[PDB]
Amino acid sequence: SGNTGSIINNYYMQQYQNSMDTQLGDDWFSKLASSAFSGLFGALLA
Amino acid sequence: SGNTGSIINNYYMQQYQNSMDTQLGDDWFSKLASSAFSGLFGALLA
Amino acid sequence: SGNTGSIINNYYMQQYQNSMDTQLGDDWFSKLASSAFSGLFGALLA
Amino acid sequence: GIFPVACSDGYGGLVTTDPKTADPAYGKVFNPPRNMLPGRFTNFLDVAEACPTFLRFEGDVPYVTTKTDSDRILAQFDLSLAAKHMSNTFLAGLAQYYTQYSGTINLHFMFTGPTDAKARYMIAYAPPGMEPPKTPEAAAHCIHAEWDTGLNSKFTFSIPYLSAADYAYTASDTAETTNVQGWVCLFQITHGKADGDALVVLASAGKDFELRLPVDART
Amino acid sequence: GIFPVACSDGYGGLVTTDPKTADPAYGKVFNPPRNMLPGRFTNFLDVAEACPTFLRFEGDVPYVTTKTDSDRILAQFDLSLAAKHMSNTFLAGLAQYYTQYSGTINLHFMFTGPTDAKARYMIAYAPPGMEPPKTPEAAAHCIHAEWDTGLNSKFTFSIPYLSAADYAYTASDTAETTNVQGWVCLFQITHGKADGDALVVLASAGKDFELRLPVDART
Amino acid sequence: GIFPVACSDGYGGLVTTDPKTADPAYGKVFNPPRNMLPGRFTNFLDVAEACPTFLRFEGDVPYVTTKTDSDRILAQFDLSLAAKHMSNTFLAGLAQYYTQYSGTINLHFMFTGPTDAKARYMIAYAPPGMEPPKTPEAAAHCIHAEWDTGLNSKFTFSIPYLSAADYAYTASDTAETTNVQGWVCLFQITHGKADGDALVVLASAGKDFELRLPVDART
Amino acid sequence: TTSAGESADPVTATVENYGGETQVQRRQHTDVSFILDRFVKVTPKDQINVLDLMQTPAHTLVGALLRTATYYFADLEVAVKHEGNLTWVPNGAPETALDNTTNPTAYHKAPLTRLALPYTAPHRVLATAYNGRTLPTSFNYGAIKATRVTELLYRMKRAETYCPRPLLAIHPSEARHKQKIVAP
Repeated sequence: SGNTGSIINNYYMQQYQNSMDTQLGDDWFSKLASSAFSGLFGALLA
Repeated sequence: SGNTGSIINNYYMQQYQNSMDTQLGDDWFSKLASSAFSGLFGALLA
Repeated sequence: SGNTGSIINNYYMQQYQNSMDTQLGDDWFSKLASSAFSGLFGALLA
Repeated sequence: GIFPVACSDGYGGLVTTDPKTADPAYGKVFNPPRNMLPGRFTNFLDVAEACPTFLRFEGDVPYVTTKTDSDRILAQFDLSLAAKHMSNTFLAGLAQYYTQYSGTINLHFMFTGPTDAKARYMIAYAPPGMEPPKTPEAAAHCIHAEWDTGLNSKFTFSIPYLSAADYAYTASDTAETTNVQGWVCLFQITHGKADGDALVVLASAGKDFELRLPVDART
Repeated sequence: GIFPVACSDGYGGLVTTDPKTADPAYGKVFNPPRNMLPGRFTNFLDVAEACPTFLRFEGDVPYVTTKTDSDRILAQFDLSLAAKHMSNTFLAGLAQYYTQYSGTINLHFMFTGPTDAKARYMIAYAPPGMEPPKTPEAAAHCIHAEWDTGLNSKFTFSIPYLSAADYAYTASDTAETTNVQGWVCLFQITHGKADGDALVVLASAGKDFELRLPVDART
Repeated sequence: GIFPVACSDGYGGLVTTDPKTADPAYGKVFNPPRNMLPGRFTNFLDVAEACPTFLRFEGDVPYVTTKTDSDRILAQFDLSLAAKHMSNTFLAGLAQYYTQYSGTINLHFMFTGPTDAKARYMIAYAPPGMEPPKTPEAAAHCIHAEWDTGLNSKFTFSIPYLSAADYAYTASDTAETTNVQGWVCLFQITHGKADGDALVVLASAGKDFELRLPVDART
Repeated sequence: TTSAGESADPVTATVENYGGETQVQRRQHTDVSFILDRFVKVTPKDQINVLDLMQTPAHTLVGALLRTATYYFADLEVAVKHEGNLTWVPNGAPETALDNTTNPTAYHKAPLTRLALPYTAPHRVLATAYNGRTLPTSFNYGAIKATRVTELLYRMKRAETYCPRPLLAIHPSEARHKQKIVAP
């Protein structure tokens, strides 16, 4: 996902190559940047 | 089955990699633990 | 066939790995052993 | 031509715990049958759950005796798999080979006095951050249970896993003066002619007890 | 026989930035759950866009003050991520780890004077190839914007990316006497009783600001 | 780029018994036809089953002679593939190249006396754990067979495999004073004018005789 | 949870008794096959080394855990550092066989030899204790020999364990057994 560029599947199982994430029950900054006001606050002439 | 993590089939036959089991004609402790009493022996108030 | 245990096909052709047999026009001891008399020659009581 | 390959630096050394298998040398051996031999166990925690083992108290005994004096503390020790009180249990024997754990630890209490001896006990869990309670009245405000003697001689209580992090260490660091996980406090509320009678206590793993990260530290 | 292979010269050495992964040694570890923790960011430019940071002016302050004198230049600096004026911004902190960039850089101006203080400002972009303008009249011929104070205290202006090549360098070469990318010129057209009042200015990345070619040069 | 690979330590040395084949060097040779040559054998145990061979008794002879005296023991030896009595058989010759075996061993007895010589014999198997029987009466309580002479000169008896473990050793350890697998006891119940007549005995592998775990120990 | 303590039927109380909630548990690390499936060092003898799992030091992870089983089964792997060629011989072989090269022999190849060996005992299973201190000589995985063996490591494969036995932690002199834990 980061700086990896092999087209073949890793020889070892995922369970060994990395730690495994568990669940309970750019996210925030991406939403913040996307919500930015990008116009003019007033009336526009020509 | 234990601490093995290769996704590819072993190059050698099973008959060579390991000894072969034969049949005749966590088992016990798993059953014992699963059968454990886990409640209250009496009457419960609120 | 003897003491060989690789699951992958040999990289080299059979014509190179081994000599090739030709035809003209445990066999004997297996038949001999299988034909062995295995009972009683007489009458059996109880 | 032939397949070109890059023998990579930093790979290939023997790792004592690697996930691969060695090449074989002696094939086709068939083993004597061994299906359905009794007593098999496949996970160490199943036996830790099913077989409670004895705690150790002052004097090298698995019990505490009822007393007659204003002091009602029967036992008070650090909730730690490295505690002297737990040092002879199967649970502690297993825990030494892992660095972390979480989940419930069950304590079992079995009254051993004669039929005409009665008593009422209290077990409490005092969390870290404040000195443990010295009296039953002060300990009442902690998570606790009280029970008395009768036809059933045994009582089991679950010590809860409560901590800031999701896992706790099995070992105790030398720079750790006050116990990190709290204290278990066993009190005697009162008794009726039970002087000198023994209450034996055992410990077993609870349903969600878990050990992780194997480690070989000697011991 | 077995598969023949050619161990190739020139391949296989460790490269600090290679696209492959190491062999594992300690398997099956499950992590504590961490889904939906607040404040996550996945690209450094999203925060550079969303969080403008302060410019630095003579005297180590994030503002310029209105003046009363024939000189109407409030500030004039090299359009460079290596400029002293930008040296304390997040944008410059990020830019030092890349060799090239392109795209828009936004400047924000916030008036801080009292309600009875009024002013009119002008921001202009002077391209390279000619000395930057010293007066608002001369700067009028450049790309520019003028605005005054009122209910809304803030004004934002996009400094355009204009160059011969598609990318510009983030670093400034020592043999580079005149700024390669031009100058931003902040003027004061006039003011009404705004003596000593501060106009604070911030900078953020624009919609098409882009950094490429990571580099570790110390700093 | 090319395929990266990890040349692993601990693998690749020549193993005298490995399951792989060498690379070829001289191809396309066709052999003279040899289909259906007589006398082929594909498993050593088929010939061990089909071709019984002679036992060896005191004096270097394959027979035991009937005697006239209170002692009715014709022969008594350790049930061991390493026994002197079995040392000239094909079975013992094969067994020396394996460490373990299980299954039946057949003994064959052929009367050689003249038509006017009659006798009655007894073969018994005495298990380990008690000294072998010295008389036919004591041996009667063991697994045994009795037979007499007549038109058919030969009698065959299966020595059973009886042991705690599923396999027994073919070799006999030097620290092994009493035979581990018991004794075969050949007795003479009585005879009618058979003084000096010979009973020759042979041994062959039974239907379930099995040898496993090849070993080269010299010999 | 009250019950008849004399009984021996397992009793497992939960935090639900006082309003708590039992969580999820993942016990892969205490799985028998998994935990024993790793190399453990043993001090070798110069030349002849009988492969015997009881050589594992009792305080090691593998040694301690193996000893908590009275009966066990497993195939084996060894990693050996040696001079000259290494010869292995199966259970029941005459010691003299250790010098004959037709028995599995690995020719020297730096830095060490790793080999997968099959269970080879005549018994359906082996034991860590035998009431017959001292174990029957047939409890082994054969033997190896080389001009000189410098390092020997064992690794149990496909392990099976039966009838648990005591597993002891260190007995502290103080209220807790304290150790210096890895820290920055």
